[PDB]
Amino acid sequence: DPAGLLDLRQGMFAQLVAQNVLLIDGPLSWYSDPGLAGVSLTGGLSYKEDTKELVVAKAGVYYVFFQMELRRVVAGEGSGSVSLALHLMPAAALALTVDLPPRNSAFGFQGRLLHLSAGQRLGVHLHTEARARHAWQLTQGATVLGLFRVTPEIPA
Amino acid sequence: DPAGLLDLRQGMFAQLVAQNVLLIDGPLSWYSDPGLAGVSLTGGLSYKEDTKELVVAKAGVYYVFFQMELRRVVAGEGSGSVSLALHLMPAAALALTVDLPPRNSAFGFQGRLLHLSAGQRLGVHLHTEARARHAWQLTQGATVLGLFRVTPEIPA
Amino acid sequence: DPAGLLDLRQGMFAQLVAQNVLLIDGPLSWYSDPGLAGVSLTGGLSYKEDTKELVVAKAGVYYVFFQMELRRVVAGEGSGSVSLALHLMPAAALALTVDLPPRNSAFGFQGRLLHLSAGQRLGVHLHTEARARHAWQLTQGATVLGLFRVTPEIPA
Repeated sequence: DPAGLLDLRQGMFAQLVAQNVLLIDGPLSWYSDPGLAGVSLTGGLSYKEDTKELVVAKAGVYYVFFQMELRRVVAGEGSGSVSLALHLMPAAALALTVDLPPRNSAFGFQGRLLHLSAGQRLGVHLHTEARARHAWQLTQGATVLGLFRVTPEIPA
Repeated sequence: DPAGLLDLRQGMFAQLVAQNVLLIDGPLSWYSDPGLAGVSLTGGLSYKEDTKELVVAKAGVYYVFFQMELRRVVAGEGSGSVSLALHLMPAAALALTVDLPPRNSAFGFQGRLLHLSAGQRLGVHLHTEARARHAWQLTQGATVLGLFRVTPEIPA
Repeated sequence: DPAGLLDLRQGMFAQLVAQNVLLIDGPLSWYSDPGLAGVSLTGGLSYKEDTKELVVAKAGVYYVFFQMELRRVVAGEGSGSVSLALHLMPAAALALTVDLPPRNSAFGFQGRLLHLSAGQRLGVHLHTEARARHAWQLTQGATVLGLFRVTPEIPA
């Protein structure tokens, strides 16, 4: 199973940083950075090993957010939009679109409450087009997926 | 006074579990489970003693949520909706409705910020109809009322 | 630099209490009260020294809220609305309006997620009109500006 495991108790928080910098269509690759607050990814992944798939171990409602920072690396060029979408695997649960000015930075954040069943597999896909992809990149280390568990277990 | 007391400091959290399993119209009965995170109910109630009335001791804004899980216990039967509504005692402050498929589970969550005055009495009423009530039940221990205090006292 | 400094780590919280009681148009004056939860204002301000300007040291998304409590001090008089608006210095990021009955109390709360860049200067302006200003006041110590940092730094 290539996925990392997120096992959160109520009131506990985890965040994942995207390895990607190029705006390439498809699943982002995530890792846990122990220098950041929160619980680490589990299920057999090594220290800072990145994965495109995540499994949420506990059923619950989670506040889930995306943050994305972009920057224009090719002077005088690029425009369009860049989107992220969280997909339940195997419509988007949570989506974030950020517009790029033809300022040389762009930023977006979006979160929401999501119900996630035990064992729920998750992926995040990025989409943009050629004009943006050829001139802009993700700022390194600033694309983050956050999860906060709101709800409890059933009493023993 | 039959009510349990919720005395929360800023930044502190309490949750109550519903004793009910039958979908009967009227006030739900709540207790604090010490095996769950958060502050316990106070004001003279015994260990896991349930109550239909709650009094919030401190004036403030609280994030308040309901969670409800239901399950079809009579094979091949039941449909409709089930509602919860928080009432200020003695319009609903917070309401949650969940639709039941004619899957054998249903789930809902709703929260919101509420201003609650010192001493504010609270009850939660459940409503549904015969068809749902005769075939579905609350999953045991998964109906929860959560309160999180956002705001502070006046400085001394 | 007359501003107080807010230097918050991820997951950390700070709140400021307004010194003002009169409903006078213009910037409110804020101080940190160590008797309240959260991180203190920094940047050279003394113990409970109040300031009209705040600088947020770390770039991030913050949940920011205003709370305001008002009370009718002149019996049988006053009506209108009172507004607060957070301004990025040097449209309003966050705004709260509270209506005053011609009950002798009024209350409002509003919060929202805001993206704040490193070094972002902030002020809060109050507005009302003569009729309200001549009969109502801010309850002392109950006007609060809260900030909670949601997002992380870039990994080292």
